[PDB]
Amino acid sequence: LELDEQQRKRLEAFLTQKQKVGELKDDDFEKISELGAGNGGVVFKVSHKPSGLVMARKLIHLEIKPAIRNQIIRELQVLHECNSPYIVGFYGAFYSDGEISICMEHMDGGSLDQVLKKAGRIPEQILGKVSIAVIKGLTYLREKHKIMHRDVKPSNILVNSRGEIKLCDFGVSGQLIDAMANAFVGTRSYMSPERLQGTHYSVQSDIWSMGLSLVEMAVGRYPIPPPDAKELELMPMAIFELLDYIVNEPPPKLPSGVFSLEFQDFVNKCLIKNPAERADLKQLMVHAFIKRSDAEEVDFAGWLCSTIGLNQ
Amino acid sequence: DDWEIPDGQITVGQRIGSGSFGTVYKGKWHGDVAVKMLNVTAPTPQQLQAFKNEVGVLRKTRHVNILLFMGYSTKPQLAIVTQWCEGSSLYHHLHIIETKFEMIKLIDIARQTAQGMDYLHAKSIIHRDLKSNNIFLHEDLTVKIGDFGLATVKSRWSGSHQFEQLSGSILWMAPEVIRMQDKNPYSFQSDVYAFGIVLYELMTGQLPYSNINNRDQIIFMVGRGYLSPDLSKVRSNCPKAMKRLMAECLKKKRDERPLFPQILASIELLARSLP
Ligand SMILES: CNS(=O)(=O)Nc1nccc(Cc2c(C)c3ccc(Oc4ncccc4F)cc3oc2=O)c1F
Ligand SMILES: Nc1ncnc2c1ncn2[C@@H]1O[C@H](COP(=O)(O)OP(=O)(O)NP(=O)(O)O)[C@@H](O)[C@H]1O
Ligand SMILES: Nc1ncnc2c1ncn2[C@@H]1O[C@H](COP(=O)(O)OP(=O)(O)NP(=O)(O)O)[C@@H](O)[C@H]1O
Ligand SMILES: [Mg+2]
Ligand SMILES: [Mg+2]
Repeated sequence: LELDEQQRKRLEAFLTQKQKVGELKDDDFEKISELGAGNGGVVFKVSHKPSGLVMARKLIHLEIKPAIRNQIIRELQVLHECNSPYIVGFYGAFYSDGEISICMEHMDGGSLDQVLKKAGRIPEQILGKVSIAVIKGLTYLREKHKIMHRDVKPSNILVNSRGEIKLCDFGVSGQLIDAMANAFVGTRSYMSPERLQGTHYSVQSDIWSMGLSLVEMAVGRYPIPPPDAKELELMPMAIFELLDYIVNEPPPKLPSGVFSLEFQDFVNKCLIKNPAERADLKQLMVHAFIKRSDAEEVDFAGWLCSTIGLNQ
Repeated sequence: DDWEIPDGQITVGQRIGSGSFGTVYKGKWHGDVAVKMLNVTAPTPQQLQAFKNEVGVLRKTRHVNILLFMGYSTKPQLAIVTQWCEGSSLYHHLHIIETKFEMIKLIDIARQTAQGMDYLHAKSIIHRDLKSNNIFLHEDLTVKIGDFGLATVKSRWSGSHQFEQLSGSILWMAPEVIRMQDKNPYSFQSDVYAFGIVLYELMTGQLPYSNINNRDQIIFMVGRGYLSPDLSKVRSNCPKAMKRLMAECLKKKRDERPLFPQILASIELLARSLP
């Protein structure tokens, strides 16, 4: 990997924390608080009494064959090998009382979905650091594990007071993906237009999903369909029509003048409807916006703590 | 009020689980009941009145293949009280437990489901959410359909005009239901399409679109007409007439699907000629 001294220190520390954690049991967890819920799971701040550690415990209730559940639990153990400063830490996964538990590092900042709601809009200079972290995490996944994230969106980008930005809820388990897809219905979608239509063009799909998110976080509103005229000056569509619009209408784009030109070009390169013309990780990592944002000195940690109301 | 249940008369018990439009608990109300805490806690006045009218229609329904609808409470929060059903749902049997039914029994399940749907349609009731999750095998013999109707609480309102939104699973939704483009998408024929998906479950042991692992892909392609259940997954012991009836109920175009008297007659007819 390519870590500076702080990142390498923090990951070594994480693994040594994981050492105190043995076989994970339902009885060894004390519930502290609720963190959030989504289409399939509910997440809790919990205390692992044996080690004293504090974790985020996702619970998924799937009505599925025991063999499928066991295969999911088996495939999920690969998350032990997925160590990066841009990937949420994994402590363990197990089954109990009809529900699958995924135990993760607690990120005190939450997801960028929550942070967006508390911020209204996220400034371009912050979204640059976010873009760097997301690109680098997707890259780690593809180059160390041949994994594409498969669900890039604000809800699955986590942040914390120590400044870190990490990816979460990515498709490490195919059986889990298949099980989730046979159930609940969303109200918006971050799926690429080629994925909605069939075969997915490697990580390019993820990249579109990132760009869309970057637009949502920049204007403070999910950008399908784009603001007609009146909504834009301030500075519900059914799911099928949203998918139809994503596939058949032009891609969303940032409003001009209010955002820098490099960032506009960045998100437009990320939102090309043809997946081959669409920019890949190689190309985005050296894009004008990314060189500039990599240079800029931004206190992401302080911005986040101010936005949520925390202290340092 | 009429068929209203007062505040503290129901023993609310163990949590069973959550679905498209509520959370089910086991309870007591002159016997065991299912108490569904609806996902519409605070309802608008017009909505609550339409809900009362719908409950009045549902309370009149009685059939051997229909779970009894018993009433509703309004406090501590809005709920539904229905017949509790020992034994697992058709989904649990086919897709979790993997119960090995013989074709005679599979056809009998289809026939009883069609009986219940025929009755519901004769009383002019659109089920809206037919699926194997809402089909129970009581004593393993009788088929019981639940969670029918209740349109006024499957969506949420802003005044007298009601919003309209997709809920739960997409596998049983007809293309016109997926799209929401047509003025009123829900019809007898949407229930017929859902019944065709149930027939697919019975005759393949599988949910449709088993190879596809993208939810939104299914929504888009099924709504556009690009994707239909792969009927070649149907087992060898499945009668040809049942396959053709399945394909008839699954037509992309709403008007082409048969109604449930004809479906029931076909199922009975073919139940005769059997090994
Ligand atoms: C609509 N179609 S889709 O293809 O977009 N859907 C899907 N997308 C993406 C993934 C999946 C499945 C999945 C899920 C849900 C999952 C959740 C949590 C998890 O824990 C950790 N996460 C990150 C770091 C450390 C962890 F401990 C691992 C997971 O691994 C998984 O495989 C999908 F179903
Ligand atoms: N490790 C974590 N630390 C802190 N908060 C978390 C963590 N994991 C998840 N959350 C929170 O839990 C909420 C719900 O989790 P989740 O089940 O992934 O739903 P979601 O990702 O937000 N949307 P969806 O993917 O459609 O279900 C998220 O919005 C996060 O704010
Ligand atoms: N009358 C009942 N008796 C016993 N269990 C029931 C009854 N109704 C529902 N359940 C169970 O309660 C749980 C949740 O049901 P429910 O909320 O209705 O979701 P669902 O049936 O899977 N889909 P939907 O009915 O469309 O919302 C499932 O395990 C059902 O099998
Ligand atoms: Mg998430
Ligand atoms: Mg039900």
